[PDB]
Parts: sequence; C-alpha cells; structure tokens
Amino acid sequence: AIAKLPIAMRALTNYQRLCVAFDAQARKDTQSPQGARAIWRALCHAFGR
Amino acid sequence: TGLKVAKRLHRSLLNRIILAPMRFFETTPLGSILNRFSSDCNTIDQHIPS
Amino acid sequence: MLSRKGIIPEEYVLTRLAEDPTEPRYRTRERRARFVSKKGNCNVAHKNIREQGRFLQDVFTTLVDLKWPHTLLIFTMSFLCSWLLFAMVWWLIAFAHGDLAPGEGTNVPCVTSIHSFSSAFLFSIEVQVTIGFGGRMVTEECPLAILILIVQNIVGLMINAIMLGCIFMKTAQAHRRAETLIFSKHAVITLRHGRLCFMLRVGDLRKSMIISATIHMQVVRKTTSPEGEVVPLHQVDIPMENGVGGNSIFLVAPLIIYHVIDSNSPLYDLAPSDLHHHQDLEIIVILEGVVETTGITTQARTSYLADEILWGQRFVPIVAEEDGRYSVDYSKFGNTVKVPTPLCTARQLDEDRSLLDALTL
Amino acid sequence: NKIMHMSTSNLSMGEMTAGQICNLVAIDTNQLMWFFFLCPNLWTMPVQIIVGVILLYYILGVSALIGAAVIILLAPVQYFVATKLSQAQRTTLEHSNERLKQTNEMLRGMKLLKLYAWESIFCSRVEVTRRKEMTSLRAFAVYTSISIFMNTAIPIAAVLITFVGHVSFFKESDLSPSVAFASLSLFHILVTPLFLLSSVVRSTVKALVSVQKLSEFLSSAEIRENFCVQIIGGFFTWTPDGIPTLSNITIRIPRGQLTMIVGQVGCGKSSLLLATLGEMQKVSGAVFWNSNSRGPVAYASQKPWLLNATVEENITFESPFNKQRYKMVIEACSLQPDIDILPHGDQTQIGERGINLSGGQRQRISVARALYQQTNVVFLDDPFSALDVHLSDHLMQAGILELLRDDKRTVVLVTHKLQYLPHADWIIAMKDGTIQREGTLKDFQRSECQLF
Amino acid sequence: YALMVSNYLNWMVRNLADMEIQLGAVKRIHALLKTEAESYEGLLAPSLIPKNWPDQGKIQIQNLSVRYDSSLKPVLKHVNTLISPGQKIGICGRTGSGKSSFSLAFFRMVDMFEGRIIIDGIDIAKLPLHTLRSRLSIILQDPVLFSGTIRFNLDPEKKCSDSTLWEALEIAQLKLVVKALPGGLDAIITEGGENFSQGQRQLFCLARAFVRKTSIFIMDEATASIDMATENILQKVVMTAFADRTVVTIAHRVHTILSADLVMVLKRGAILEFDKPETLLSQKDSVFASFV
Ligand SMILES: CCCCCCCCCCCCCCCCCC(=O)OC[C@H](COP(=O)(O)OC[C@H](N)C(=O)O)OC(=O)CCCCCCCCCCCCCCCCC
Ligand SMILES: CCCCCCCCCCCCCCCCCC(=O)OC[C@H](COP(=O)(O)OC[C@H](N)C(=O)O)OC(=O)CCCCCCCCCCCCCCCCC
Ligand SMILES: CCOc1cc(CC(=O)N[C@@H](CC(C)C)c2ccccc2N2CCCCC2)ccc1C(=O)O
Ligand SMILES: Nc1ncnc2c1ncn2[C@@H]1O[C@H](COP(=O)(O)OP(=O)(O)OP(=O)(O)O)[C@@H](O)[C@H]1O
Ligand SMILES: Nc1ncnc2c1ncn2[C@@H]1O[C@H](COP(=O)(O)OP(=O)(O)OP(=O)(O)O)[C@@H](O)[C@H]1O
Ligand SMILES: Nc1ncnc2c1ncn2[C@@H]1O[C@H](COP(=O)(O)OP(=O)(O)OP(=O)(O)O)[C@@H](O)[C@H]1O
Repeated sequence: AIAKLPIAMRALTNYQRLCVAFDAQARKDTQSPQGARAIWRALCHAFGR
Repeated sequence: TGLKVAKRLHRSLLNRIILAPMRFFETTPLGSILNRFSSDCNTIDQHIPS
Repeated sequence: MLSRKGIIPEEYVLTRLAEDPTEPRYRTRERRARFVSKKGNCNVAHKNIREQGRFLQDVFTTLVDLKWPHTLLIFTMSFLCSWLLFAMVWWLIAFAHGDLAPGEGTNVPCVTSIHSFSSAFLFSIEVQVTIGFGGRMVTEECPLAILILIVQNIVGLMINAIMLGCIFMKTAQAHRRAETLIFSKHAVITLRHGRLCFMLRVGDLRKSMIISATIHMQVVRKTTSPEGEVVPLHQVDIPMENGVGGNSIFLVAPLIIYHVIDSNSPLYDLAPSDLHHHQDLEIIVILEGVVETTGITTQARTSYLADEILWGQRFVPIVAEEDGRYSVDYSKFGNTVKVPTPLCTARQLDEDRSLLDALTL
Repeated sequence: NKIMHMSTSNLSMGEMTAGQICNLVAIDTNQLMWFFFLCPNLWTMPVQIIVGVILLYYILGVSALIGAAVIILLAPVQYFVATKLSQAQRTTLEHSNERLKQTNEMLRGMKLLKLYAWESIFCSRVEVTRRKEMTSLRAFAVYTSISIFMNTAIPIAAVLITFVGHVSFFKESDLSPSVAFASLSLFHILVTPLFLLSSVVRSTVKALVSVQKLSEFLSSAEIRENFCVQIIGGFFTWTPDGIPTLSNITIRIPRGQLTMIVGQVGCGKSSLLLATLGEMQKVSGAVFWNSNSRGPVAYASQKPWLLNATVEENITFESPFNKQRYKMVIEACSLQPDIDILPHGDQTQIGERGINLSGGQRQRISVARALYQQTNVVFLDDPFSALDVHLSDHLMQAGILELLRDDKRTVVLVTHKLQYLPHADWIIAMKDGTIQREGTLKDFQRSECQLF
Repeated sequence: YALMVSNYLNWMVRNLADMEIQLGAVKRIHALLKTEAESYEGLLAPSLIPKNWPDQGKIQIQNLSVRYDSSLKPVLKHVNTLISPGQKIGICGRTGSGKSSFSLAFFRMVDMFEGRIIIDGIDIAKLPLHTLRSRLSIILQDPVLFSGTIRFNLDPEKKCSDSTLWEALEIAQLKLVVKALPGGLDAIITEGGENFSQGQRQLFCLARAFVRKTSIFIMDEATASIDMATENILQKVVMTAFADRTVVTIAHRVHTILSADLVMVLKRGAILEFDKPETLLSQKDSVFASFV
C-alpha cells in the first residue's frame, strides 16, 4: 500500500549528503580524526537548512 | 491497579501454561508463546498503567 | 503534554519471531480484474497521464461528455453569470451618468427605469434573453451604453449558439442506445459441421434497425514470443466464420455468432480443464454499427472470462413461428442445453481425425 | 558502512560483541533521532516560558511571578523524580531480561520437564525471579505515580498560590475576569512547556552519550588495506602494529590445485586462512593477488555463519537458482536426511531466534552455501570434526574432488580428515606456526618425518 | 476552555489508539489463557487406596492405539508386547511408529488412546498425570542444559545429596565436574551447560533415575555421544537392572540395537516379528536387515 519513498528521503541520498559534509569538513579543515565535535558539526552542516 | 493486574495475570498465565499438553507445544510455533509471554506481558506491566 | 511516548526511548530484543497470521492469505483470493466489463465500461485506469493541457483545450468535447445534471449546472451558470456581469456593467454606467441619483434633474438618463441594481439585473434579462420590456429603454444619450448594448447582444447570441450546439450533440448521444443490445451472460463451445467452434448469442431490443453492423472479436491474454518479447495484453483478431468472408451481420433475430477453430485460431489449444475459474483468458466482442434514426455510430462492448466459457452446450433455439409472423422468446436467450462432445483439445482432435482418416483411406 | 571496513581483531570483537553493536545501532540511533525530534523545544521553550512569565506579570502583577516561581522551583524536584524513575526502569529491564532468558530455557525443554515431572523446580525459580522483578516494578510504579501527581497538581498549586497571594499578600486589584481567566490560559500554555523542558534536557544528555558511544565505535582500527595466491613473506599480524600471527609464508597456486593443508591443535590453521583472506595487517610480505583487485573467495570457518531466515535463503545466498548444481551440492552434503523432520524442510526458520540445530547440520549448511555459488576458488575449513558421518565423509570427499578439481575450483581443505589425509594435489604441513614447504607430495614423503 | 478543547480531542483519539494496540496484546494473552489441558484430572481417592509406590511394575499392552486428533490415523494399532518384569524388551521396529508411542503412552504424553494398560496391576487412566510420572524414570533423545543447581538438576523434589548424587556420579564418568567445575554439586551449571560433555545428558538422566528410585527405567537413542559414554551408559543400565531390578531401552542404529538382551520388530502400528528367545532374532536375516 505504502510505496518506495521519494528521492529526497531515500537513505542512499541522505548517506551521500552526510559523506559530503564529513569529507568537506575533513578536507578544507585539517582534522584527520572524527571526534564528537566533528560529527556534531557535520550533522548541523548537513541538516541546518 | 496496574501493579495488581501485572502480578495476577502473570502468575495465572504461568500456572496455565504449566498445566498444558506438550502435544500442543509441538504444534505451537514455539515462538508465538514466547512472544505473547514477553512482549505482551511487558506492555501490560509497563504501559497499560500509564 | 499528557502522553508517555517520549519518556522511554529504549527497546527490548527478547521478543521476536512473530509471523504467520494467516489473515493476508484470504486477501489473495480476491478475484482478478476484467479487461472490459459486461455492460461495456472498460475497466482500465490510466496512470501517470501527463495532461499538458489536452484535457481543457477540447472544451466542447467535455461539455457533451458530462452528465445531464452537470450539463444543466453549466447551462444555468453560463447564462446567469453572463446576465449578472452585464447587469453589473449596466448598473455602473447608469450610475456614472447620474441616472441613479433620485430627482437629479431634467437630464435625460442614458437608460430609463434604472432605479436600482435590481432593475439593472432585470434590464440585463430583457436585453440578453431578448425580451425587451417597454419600461427600461435604451436612449441615445451616452455612446458607452450603445457600445455595451452591441457587445451584450453579440455575446448573448454567441452563448445561445454555443449552448444550441452542445444540446444538439448531446440529444444525439449513443450510450443511451449501446445498453439496449443484449449478449449472453456466458458463451459456449460446441462442434458444428464436425469442427469445434466458439458460439455466442447477441440480440437487439429496440425495433430501430442497426445499420452496417460489425462484430470484431479478440482474445486478451499475456503471451510471450520466442524472442522473449513479453506483451501483457496481446490482443489477437479472430474471423467471425461468416460465409461471405466479411464480418458484417444483419441483426434482427437473436443470431448465433461463432468462430470456427481452424489451425489459425489462437484458441487452437483449449481444453475443458484449460478454461477454469482463475484461468488467464478473456474474449471481447465489439459490436459496431450506426443507429438508423440519428445516424450516429455506436459500439456494444462486452467480454467473456474463462469462468464464463462453458464447454459442450448449445443455445436453446429461441425463434418459433406464431400464427402469421415469427416469434422470439427472449426468456430462452442465454439458456444453453447440454450437448455431449469430445473432451480433448483442438490439436489432439485434429491429429486424431487426420490419423483416422488416413488409416481408413 | 564502517561495519564493512572494520577489522576483526580480538581487541575489537572481544570487547564490542554483537550484543553491543546491536544495542548501539538500535538504542543509540533511536535516542539520537529523538534528540533531533525535540531540538526545536530547547530553543523555543526558553522563549515560551520567558514571554509567558513576563506578560503574566503585565496581566496580573507580582502574584503571577510568584506562581511561576513555584513551578520553576519544583522543576528540579520533578527532574529528580523522573531520573530516579529511569534508574528503576533500567533495573526492571535487567530483571525482565533475566526472567525472559530463564523462561526461554524452561519452555524450550518442555519434553523432559513434563515427562520427568519437573514443573515444580522451574516454577519456583520463576516465582522467585518474579518476586524480585515485582519489587523493582513497585519502585517504578511508585516513582511514575509521583510524576503523574506532580504533573497534574502543580498547575492548581500555582493558581492557588497566585490568587491567594494577590488577595492577601498583595491586595492590589479586584481581579476582574479579564485578568483572572487570561492568567489561567497562560498557566495552561506555560505548564505544558515548563514540565517538559526538563525532559528535553534529559534527551540532550542522552544524545551526548549516544554520540560518545558512536564516536568510540568510529575510533577503532578498521581498514587493513595471473597467479591467484602469490606470496613472498606473508608475515601478517592481528594487532595493527605488532603481535605477529605468522612469518615466512610463500605459495604460488595454479588453478584447480587442491592445495590442502595440515596443522595442529589451534596452531595456525584458520589464522593462515585469515592472513591469506586479507583481514590481517600484513607487515613482512609482498603479495600480487591477480585473477586468471581480488576474486570472490568462497570461505567458511569453525563456527558457521548463518542467516536467520528460511533454509533455502540461507543456502542460495542472494543468487539465481539452477537445479543441476543445486542437486549436486545438496547430495554431496546429503542435505535431505539432515532436514528430514524439520517442520517444513527448507522453509524452516533456521538461525537464531528460532530453530536450534547441531554442529553437523549447521556444517552441511555452511559447506552447501560455500560451494553453490559456482566460483573459481573455495576455502573450506574443518567441516569434518563436528560432522563426522563416515558415509557422508566419503560422499563429500568424492563430490569435493570430482567437482572442485575439474572446473578449476580450488578447494583448499585445511583440516585433519584421515581418509584423505594425503591429498590428491599439492600439500603443505604446518606446525607450531611454521609450514615447511608447499609443493608436491613426493618431496613431502622424501622428508619423511611426519609419518602417520 | 475552548482553547484547550483542541488538544483534548487530539490526545483522546491518540491515547485511544495506543490503548487499542495494547488491548490487542491483552487479547492475545487471553488467547493463551483459553487453552485447557484435558489430560490433567483426578477420579480416584488417593489417600489410602493406591499403593504408596508401585513395586511390581507389571506391564501389558491391551491394543493401545494413540490418536492425538482422533480422526486422521493412529500411530500404534493393536500392539500387544509383554515386557517381562526384570527383563528389558526394547524393539526398534518402524522408528516413527512404536517407540515414541510407547514412551508417550506410559508417561502421559499420550494419555488418551483407545484401549488401556495395567501399570503395576493398576490401570493408569485413573491417576493424575503427575502421579503417573511420579515413580518412573526416563531419558531423552537430545541434550538440554541450563544454569541451575546440579543437586536440584537431578533431584529437585527429593533432594538427597551426596548419599545418592555422588553414587550417581560414581556410575557417571564426570571426574572434571567435581574439581574442574567451580564447586560441583553446590555450584550451578555454567554457560548453560555448553562446557561439560555430550554425555552430561545421559549422566544427568542416570542420576535422576537412580535418585527417583526407579521402579521402571526407560531409555532412548543417541544423537552424538562419545563411545566411552555409550559403554558407561550401557554398563550402568545393566547395573541398574541388577540393583533397582528394572530396565528398558530403545535405539535406532542396527548394531547398537543388537547389543540388547531382547529385541523384536514392530511396524505400521502393529507387531512384525516377535520371538521370546533372542536366538531367533539372529536366525531371522531379513528382520535384522530391516533396520540396516
Ligand atoms: C506557432 C504558432 C502558434 C500560434 C500563434 C498565434 C499567435 C496569436 C497572437 C496572440 C493572440 C492569442 C489570443 C488568445 C487569448 C485568449 C486565449 C484563451 O482564452 O484561450 C486559451 C485556450 C486554448 O487556446 P490556445 O491555447 O491559445 O490555442 C491557440 C494555439 N494555436 C493552440 O492551439 O495552442 O482556450 C481555452 O481553454 C478555452 C476554454 C473554453 C471553455 C468555454 C468557456 C469560456 C470561458 C469564458 C466565458 C465563460 C462564460 C461566461 C460569459 C461571460 C462573458 C464575458
Ligand atoms: C450526491 C452527490 C453525487 C455526485 C455525483 C454526480 C452528481 C449527479 C447528480 C445526480 C442526481 C441529480 C438529481 C436531479 C433531479 C432532476 C433530474 C432531471 O431533471 O433530469 C432528467 C433528465 C435526465 O435524467 P438524469 O437522471 O439527470 O440523467 C443523467 C444521466 N446520468 C445521463 O448522463 O444521461 O433530463 C433530461 O433528459 C433533460 C430534460 C430537460 C427538460 C426540462 C428542463 C429542466 C431543467 C431546466 C433548467 C432549470 C435550472 C433552474 C436553476 C434555478 C437557479 C435559481
Ligand atoms: C513519533 C514521535 O514524533 C513526534 C514528535 C513531536 C515533537 C515533540 O515535541 N515531542 C515530545 C516533547 C518532548 C518534551 C518529550 C512529546 C511527546 C509526547 C507527548 C507530547 C509531546 N510534546 C509535543 C510538543 C508540544 C508539547 C508536548 C510531536 C509529535 C510526534 C508524533 O507522534 O507524530
Ligand atoms: N505521460 C504521458 N502522457 C501523455 N502523453 C505522453 C506521456 N508521455 C509521453 N507522451 C507523449 O508520447 C509521445 C512520445 O513520447 P515519448 O515518451 O516517446 O518521448 P518524449 O521524450 O516524452 O517526447 P517529447 O519531447 O516529444 O514530449 C509524445 O507525443 C508525448 O507528448
Ligand atoms: N429477455 C431479456 N431482456 C433483457 N435483457 C436480457 C434478456 N435476456 C438476457 N438479457 C441480458 O443478458 C444478461 C444475462 O443476465 P441474466 O442472468 O438475467 O440472464 P441469463 O442468465 O442469460 O438468462 P435468461 O436468458 O434466461 O434471462 C444481462 O445483461 C441481461 O440484461
Ligand atoms: N578469532 C581469532 N581472532 C584472532 N586471532 C585468533 C582467533 N582465533 C585464534 N587466534 C589466534 O591464532 C592462533 C592460531 O589459531 P588457528 O587459526 O590455528 O585456530 P583454529 O583453526 O580455529 O583451531 P582448531 O580448528 O584446532 O580449533 C591462536 O593460537 C590465537 O593466538
């Protein structure tokens, strides 16, 4: 009855966006590890909008 | 009242499933009884009161 | 506020392995869909239609299509909206000239007897419906009134013309006549002239003859090719075994329509067990031909599913002869008296007949 | 994704067992999701309460400030009650899991518990277990009752204190209805967020904990990274820097070469297979893995990995169906006598949370899934210890040789089965972490030290 | 009040939905609590009329035919095999026809079958299920263990420790549990009994049987047991027939089944080949071949 969810909510695209945030913050900045601060700022940067 | 329901229903269910034929259990899915003994007992003992 | 769904975010994994309710099993028993229903009304639901404006541009197709109560709503509301809009304009213009102010002076009003919006609306009635009550005259005073009178007259004539056209094309409809053609609820298979054929019966009720009648006949079944080309609805045409070679039919009495099952016919591998309740198979019978009076071409769609096909029965002879003229007893229309016949397939029957004939000769 | 790229050292898998990771993926993600649900509350409800209090003063005066102060003073107390409630809830959860495991153990063996007339023993045990769980439930029920009491009885107390103070301690206004009823409406629209800002803070603490747990999980050593297996040194380790597993290993195996191996009591049999597999940190070695960049290495181990599904799904392993290879594999393992009495044969709920099986039956399952895929290499591992059916052993060996060696399907059988202890191909004998030579069997008989 | 009518309606509907789901849980609970065991019953005065504990242990099969559904088919049909009191009679005929049925018929697993049986000169259908299994011993076909006191694992009711259990241990070969396990008898089972043996099942069964003061001993086949475990088990069966003066067994492997004092063949619910002397069993090649 319910069906495949729209493009924006598909887990593949959400994972792609979160990887983009992680890569962008780990590359433009110089922080090889991914600590609590890094993950927290990553979620905010990818879902603030 | 929720506490009283939890205690008495649990002990009654234990007693009845004890005095039960094992031919039924060989027919019973053997997980259906486990479900309705863990999940449902949890619901009536932790959510029906509130 | 007052719910406890957010207090506990934890979970327990002790309870699992819950399945086999057997409730959905009964749901799968629901009957499959028919292509075209018995009383026409094809049961196909188009999906992802990109409208692109092709469902408003052909307005005058829609107006004829709509039902009579909806058509009368459009009728009434077209006229009343026109009347009221032009009444507004008459009110405003006769107010601008001052003719609405009571006892203004001896200035000749540009439309007499305008003493309200109520009289303005009545004046719009008189003008557009072309009734012309003498109370509300159009004087020669202001040019804008004469212009608006011309415009309202032309618009009223155009609206009358449009509604006349739609009423013309609606009073000559066909779907009030397509339903007065009668088929059997179920069709039969039986041997005629030693060859297996798929009979059927169709009749007419109204005395009005149906001219240039035409009976197409198709089989609807999912079917694959040797190349793997899978067609979900691979319609196949079927000749009507009519002696002349055309498919036309002269329909007065209830006639027996059938297709002789030769090697070409796609029903060449049917068995009495091969047409059971849930078998995927469906016959369509398109009965075309115009109505004699209005000269409007019509169709009479109908279908026959597998669970309606019945083996080895013959239609009861319906026509009798009264004292002076023939008799048609439509109560025996769809009655199919039992008749024994070989229960093998069409291919097995053909091969057996050929072998027996070769051995005999 | 970081489950995939993760390494399987005993420093990782010996601490965060499958229970830990399942608890993480479910509980931690759930509570992080809940924090993202409630995030706007911790921003708004400050403004909500502040604006409500300020214009409550404007509507009525100081007395409204006093009532709001009473609610705010009782907020930390209600937080304490709710936190103690959560502690009791975790205690009850632990006791409930204990009782559920006890009842799983009990109800499993109902056959011998009823035949031997032994209902009394475990009935008493469960009775005592439920006694302790009932004490915990009493504490939980008492604490949640206090929460309900405070939740539904602070607004009345706030209203009571406000109006009585206004009348007596203030005696300022006549309290016309325009002020009284406005204030009561404000009390509703303030009690709803005031009583819940505490819970938002609670979820904030929990979310910080969840990100701690997730970050720790994300801060473990994970990524280790012609002739099929061409090795020079082969010295790999388990620990990413040190703790070597082996040294001085070298093979060069052409296709179809059933290069069986030997070993000792847990001495470099599966460890050799794993170091080859690529899941060990290779320190002193150089391998150029290439195909006739890797290949779909069929594999297994001592404890078979299974899918909690039906047996058909657990054997096919996400691939098409072909009856010839299917029948050949299920006969060379003799899968039909094994699944004779399972309630629907293939359709049975094999795996955990369901059908419990024996070592030999699970061993047939693993070997079938490994062989069936129709691939170029196969690394079986010890399928003949728990499954020691001699007739099945001969059948499995005949199938192994004829099928695997013909289609070039290398079957590296590293085990200790005597009936073909001398393999039909290349052999290599390992002991105490040293393996002499990987060549033919003629030089192995030439050495003549490991005589049966 | 009109301001609050809104969320009152909302939460009333929502909490109604949650109450509906949890009441479905209660409905399933009562589905379990609507199963009634027919077999458990009492029809006789047990204060003095029955014997305190059966001693003779007479056995007879008065054509006992067992049908659980009582409509499809039975498992035994007109079986009449006389077990000699003091001499074991264990026959591996049609495996899924006679041995499971007989064990189920003695011990109330099948307490509803056409025809009856005299247990120690007394009909068994006039006694409670727990009484019917009170003074009788049996083993299983598969192993099952869990955490719990070994003393209560063997004798939960009687609880005669060290006098019998150590003697029960003596027949067993569990040397390690005495010292390798943490405490042994006073200690509970560890890791759910996944660290001791596949012979722990047989050892516990023998310990319970000797601690039941077995008026009758029943056995079963083996799933995967050590050869030393089989030798000790069979030897202790002989010694239990020596002291407790009763033994009866069953098996499925042809050669192991032949390692018995008596044997027969029972197929298709009825009797196939019965000879009182065991020599005729060897004389019949076809019947012996039937098993394997
Ligand atoms: C490459 C060349 C392309 C073409 C280039 C042409 C260049 C021309 C230059 C511009 C002139 C165009 C003037 C049009 C302005 C009005 C358009 C309009 O109302 O009709 C819009 C639509 C459809 O028509 P279209 O899409 O324009 O078609 C023309 C084109 N060739 C095409 O077919 O795409 O029409 C409808 O969809 C009408 C629906 C009819 C429904 C009946 C009720 C009418 C409502 C109004 C009256 C209601 C009754 C009340 C009376 C009140 C009295 C005031
Ligand atoms: C519950 C919601 C469901 C929504 C689904 C769709 C809604 C459909 C509504 C169906 C029920 C309507 C009841 C209307 C009662 C009067 C009907 C009436 O006069 O028509 C009589 C006949 C036609 O018969 P029909 O049953 O309408 O046939 C329609 C059919 N479906 C078809 O397509 O064939 O008509 C003719 O064959 C024409 C003869 C006309 C002769 C005289 C003219 C009378 C009307 C003139 C206009 C008066 C307007 C007054 C407006 C005043 C405003 C102040
Ligand atoms: C599945 C949960 O997804 C939701 C998520 C929300 C957002 C939300 O603030 N929730 C918590 C609040 C915090 C303080 C726990 C809550 C839970 C239970 C009852 C009421 C409330 N408060 C809701 C806001 C107004 C005051 C009372 C709403 C509704 C839903 C929903 O079921 O659709
Ligand atoms: N969903 C749709 N509903 C109605 N017409 C459609 C739909 N999709 C396509 N068509 C029509 O089918 C024809 C060919 O469509 P097709 O899908 O083959 O190509 P297309 O890329 O959509 O074409 P175009 O650029 O001409 O619209 C066109 O006339 C197009 O308008
Ligand atoms: N005499 C008739 N008048 C009108 N419609 C008829 C008549 N005979 C058949 N039909 C039509 O044929 C279809 C069959 O329906 P119905 O079940 O009433 O008839 P039947 O089973 O063919 O039997 P019979 O011919 O005895 O009426 C319907 O669409 C029905 O309207
Ligand atoms: N799961 C494991 N992860 C990491 N290292 C391991 C693991 N299991 C064993 N080891 C290490 O590898 C060494 C060699 O183990 P090996 O691969 O020979 O065992 P095995 O094949 O499972 O043994 P066996 O089949 O005789 O029980 C062990 O002594 C231990 O130090």
